[PDB]
Amino acid sequence: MFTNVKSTIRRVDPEALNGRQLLKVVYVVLESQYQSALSAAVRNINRTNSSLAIQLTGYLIEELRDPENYANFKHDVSEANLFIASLIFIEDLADKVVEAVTPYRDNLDAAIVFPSMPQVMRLNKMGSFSMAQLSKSAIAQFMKKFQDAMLKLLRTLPTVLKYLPVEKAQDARNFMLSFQYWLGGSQENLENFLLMLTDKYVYPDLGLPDMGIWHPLSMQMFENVKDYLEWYNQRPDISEDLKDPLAPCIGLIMQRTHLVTGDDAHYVGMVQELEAMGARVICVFSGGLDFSKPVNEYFWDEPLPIVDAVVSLTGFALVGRQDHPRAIESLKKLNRPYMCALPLVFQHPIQVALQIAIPELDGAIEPIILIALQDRLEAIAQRAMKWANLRKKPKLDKKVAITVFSFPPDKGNVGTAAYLDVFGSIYEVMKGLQGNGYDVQDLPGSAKELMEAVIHDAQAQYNSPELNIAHRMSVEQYERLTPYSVRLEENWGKPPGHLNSDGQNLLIYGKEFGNVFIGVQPTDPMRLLFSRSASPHHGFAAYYTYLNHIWKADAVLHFGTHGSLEFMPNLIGTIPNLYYYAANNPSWATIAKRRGYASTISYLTPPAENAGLYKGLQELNELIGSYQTLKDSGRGIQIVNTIMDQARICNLDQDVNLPDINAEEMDQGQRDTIVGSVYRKLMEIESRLLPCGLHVIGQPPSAEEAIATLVNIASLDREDEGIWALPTLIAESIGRNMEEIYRNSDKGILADVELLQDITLATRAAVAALVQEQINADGRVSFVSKLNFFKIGKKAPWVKSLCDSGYPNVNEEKLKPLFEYLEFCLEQVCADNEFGGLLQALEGEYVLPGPGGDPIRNPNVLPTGKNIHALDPQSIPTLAAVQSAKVVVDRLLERQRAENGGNYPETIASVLWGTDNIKTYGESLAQIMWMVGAKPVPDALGRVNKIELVPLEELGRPRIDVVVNCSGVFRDLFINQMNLLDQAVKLAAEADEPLEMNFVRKHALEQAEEMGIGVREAATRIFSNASGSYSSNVNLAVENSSWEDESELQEMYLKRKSFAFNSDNPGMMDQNRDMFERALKTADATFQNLDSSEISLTDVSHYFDSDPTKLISTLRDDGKAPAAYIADTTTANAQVRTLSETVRLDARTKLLNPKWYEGMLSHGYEGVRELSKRLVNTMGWSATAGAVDNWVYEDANSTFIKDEEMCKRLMDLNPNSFRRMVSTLLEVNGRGYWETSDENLERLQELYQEVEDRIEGV
Repeated sequence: MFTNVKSTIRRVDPEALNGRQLLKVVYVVLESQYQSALSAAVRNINRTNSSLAIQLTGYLIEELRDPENYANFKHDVSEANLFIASLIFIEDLADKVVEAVTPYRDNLDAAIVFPSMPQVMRLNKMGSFSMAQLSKSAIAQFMKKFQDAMLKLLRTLPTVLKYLPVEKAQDARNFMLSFQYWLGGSQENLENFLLMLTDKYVYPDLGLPDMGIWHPLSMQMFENVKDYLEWYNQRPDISEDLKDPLAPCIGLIMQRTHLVTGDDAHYVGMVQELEAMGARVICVFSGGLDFSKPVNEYFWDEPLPIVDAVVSLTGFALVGRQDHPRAIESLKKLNRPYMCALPLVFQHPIQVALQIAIPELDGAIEPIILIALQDRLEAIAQRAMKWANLRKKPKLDKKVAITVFSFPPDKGNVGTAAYLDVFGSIYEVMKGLQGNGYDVQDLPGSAKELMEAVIHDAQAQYNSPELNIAHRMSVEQYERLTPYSVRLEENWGKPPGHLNSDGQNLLIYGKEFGNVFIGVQPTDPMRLLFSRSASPHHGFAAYYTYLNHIWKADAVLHFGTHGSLEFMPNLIGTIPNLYYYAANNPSWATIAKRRGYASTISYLTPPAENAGLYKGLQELNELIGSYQTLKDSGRGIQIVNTIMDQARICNLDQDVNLPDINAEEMDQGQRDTIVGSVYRKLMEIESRLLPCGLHVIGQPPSAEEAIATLVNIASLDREDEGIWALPTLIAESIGRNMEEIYRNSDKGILADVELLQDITLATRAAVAALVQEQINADGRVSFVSKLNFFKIGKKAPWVKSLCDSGYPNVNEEKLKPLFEYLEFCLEQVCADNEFGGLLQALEGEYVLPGPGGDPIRNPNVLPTGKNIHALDPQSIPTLAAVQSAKVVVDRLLERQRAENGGNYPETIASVLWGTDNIKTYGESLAQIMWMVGAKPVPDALGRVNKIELVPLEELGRPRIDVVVNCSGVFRDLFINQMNLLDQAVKLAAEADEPLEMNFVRKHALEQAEEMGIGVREAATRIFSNASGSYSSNVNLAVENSSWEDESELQEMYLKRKSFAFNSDNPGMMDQNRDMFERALKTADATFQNLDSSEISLTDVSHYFDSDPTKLISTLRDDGKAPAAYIADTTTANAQVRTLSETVRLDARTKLLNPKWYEGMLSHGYEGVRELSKRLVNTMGWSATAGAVDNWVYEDANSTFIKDEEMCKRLMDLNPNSFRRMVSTLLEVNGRGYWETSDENLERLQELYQEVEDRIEGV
């Protein structure tokens, strides 16, 4: 009394309730300090707060003995919103308090009991959270047995959050906050305590530092690191291991909002998990959108990073308009692994797609692949820790697993156009690692010797090829270290199964070379299955079990040669998952990043050469050469017959109209045109720029090897760099337009076919002159393009070349910035960063991010060795892409009309890929918008999120109906654009326009009647796979020859690609095969966009897998197969070729091109793999389209089988890939796609039997 101020008042009421809501609070307590603090808080809210007033009644527990006080207590409890109890340790009264409150536990918005006897504690209720949902017994028995007790229970609550759902966790966090306020005991602590409980559990429908450091267990935010670390080390609740500066430290980035809000549950649990694993945590926040500020201020201290890795939990970019250049600058200075987890993960398909894109431009790694927090929190924590372990662990101790897919290469699996010498690359990597201070033992003498170590007798010289066995896993070891193994059993029986098995154990295939391990994963018809839970075989798990738990890899390196786990509907583990992915493949790289926890260092594809002319095609060019001389002679007639006879022998009659009319019977005009047509088709072949070989990682191209790439870079207008194509500038100089020269060349007007070839040669010469000068300056000058040649009365060597080519008066002001750009590109093509990129990932550093794409169309794809990203899926299509889409559509329709009575088609069936739409900023996507006469509409910021019909006035022709077959990859990246596409089709169907100007409405009306639905539901045209599915599986079927008739292929297409996107209900993608078949039934044409010359029709299986050409012929009433087109925008001269034209162009520039196949076979074993790929993909095209001329299979047999020298070379080089070549030819004959001599078939059936023996035994 004399030493502690007690109060006589037990009850506080507002003096005037006014308009305000009344909160009723009852308290039972022992401390007169907590009584008086609570009263003063209630008093202060009443006198100020203008929408809330509080009533407070309580008794010091001793007073509840009186029946006078207890009867009032019960009544007050009955009417009360909030019950509060603290330090209740009396048998008799505790029970009275339980009896009083127990009835109203439903009533009470919340009941908060602080350290008391266990009976009272069980009253605790705050939404979902009670004492039932705890480390329950841990505190329950300690509670039975001060300032300590309050702290013990407070330190527990963060540990509990992970085992709860997010809603039930935040209730637990609200309890924890309310406990922190109480221990505080300040009048403003207890004010906020009441205003918090009132705002979240009583009246939710009422009111309510720029950056710094936060910890759940600190009441105040830290404005500097010293203060924070000072506090961290004074923490008694943590091990000494955390305070040690050598401890792993992990930086978290979050938004202030969530701290201000108190909606921070998942952040608390993230902090708790990392600290539970012995990681020191620095959580930074910002009210702004520039998070580079807290990063630059709080993750440093001459100054050094004090963070081992960073996990962003904001869902945003680092900076911001969003600023990726400054974000990258900040993340590169720091030089640590930058990880990202969207808020959406904790807290629908359009949202995750729009958001996950943005951190990827910052070089984010995604420890969450796309019920309690535990699995997500453990995932981020473990994966963040293993990135730090890479940082800490010394080089000589670090273990690096390198995994290889499909060796020996037999079943296509699902090969990308990787253009990789896999063992060439591993060997270089391994040398790099040894020569850098990693512990590599027994490094082989060459790549061949390395392949030999891993695959015994790969070439079947002395024994059958036999994969090396690095370990034999017993069932005992598998089942113990593979807890999820039991789940696999459904599809593969008990371990070990029939794959990677010796019957007793599971086989891990690979070879240890010290701290580097080369492991191969080469992949049940001996077991009858009944379900749809497609799981990986025991062997496939066993491999990942070995790497993670037995050999204990610190990191794993993959190659993007095949689609493994990322395309299947946490076998990876927690260790860093590194990928060498081709720069030219951002879409698959994106899938790996999102489905595979991939960090994706980019590599360059072999420097492309012009495909050139050979044998018959070269003879034809020589004849055409003489034509101008033999005209001036006067004998310019009999040559045109020789030219036509040779064209016909080259099978170019299928590509140019070659009538059976002797040259005598033509005029000079329509003889020139015959020649001109043939010429531009040979120049199409000659000039096709493509890789003729494989890349070895860390082996870049010579300045000379780069000229052909530099030529095609020089041959595009670039508005965004203020530079024109060299061809453009050459034409302008002779008062011409390249658009006209290209169009007159497509017609075959010889003068312009020659002028095009002349401008090409001048362009090739001028770029070659820049490279030579750069070479024979040999470092002496910075940039030969910046040199001031006018000042010494000289012409630049490329202005000279132009003059010698016959083109003076080329605008030299416009040549200056162009040739400055070309030299900068040459530097990036020739840069050597790929292996450096890997060293940085393994040193636990930040790999520079950059754009995947086409290096020719977007040179920013260079240099390689970066962590490649797609792009913001709201940044496409651009105005340039929309404008460029109209030209291709006008050209497609022009050609469909010309070959069908002058009549527009009513429906075009099109495929949409992510890859080409990344590379072109939405060209093929904008082609489909323009078909129905829609345009994308970008908002002020420049996000394409809206779409509108264009008037028929603007369209110049009827709206064409469309069936849009979106790849699973397109859906995963660009579902936002599928949403726009569906909107546009349905606007079209609804448009008050005549049916003959609007084929979308025409079909929809007819279909609405037939099906008994509205015009809008009937105009369903946008399809893909079911969620988390990919391809029609027609690729698998062709690659495994596991099909009898074409109808099997057609069926699985109709089963798998009939999932309809709906803009009116996007979260639903319901199968709708009825609508699918009805739309396809109306299709007059099929259409795809060529990604690139290196990812063309024969280079991959994905194009034929999605081809509906024959399927349509089945579905139509007339049975009429549709015209099939392939757009090619890869050069400034966009062609819309037929499918058959493109397949021929491929066969002539690749499979049957000696430059191509000699180029590939110069790498040996892996060369043969490239040859069989094209033959197999060519077969697919026979099965889906029958677009393969018989001569392609004849010439293939002629070149590789009938030539006995080549035939022996291939079978010795690579028996597995050769058996595949021999299989394919027999199959295409056996299925009616290839007619050939009985001799030819006997030679094959014998060779098949030969190599069968080499690979299998006899």
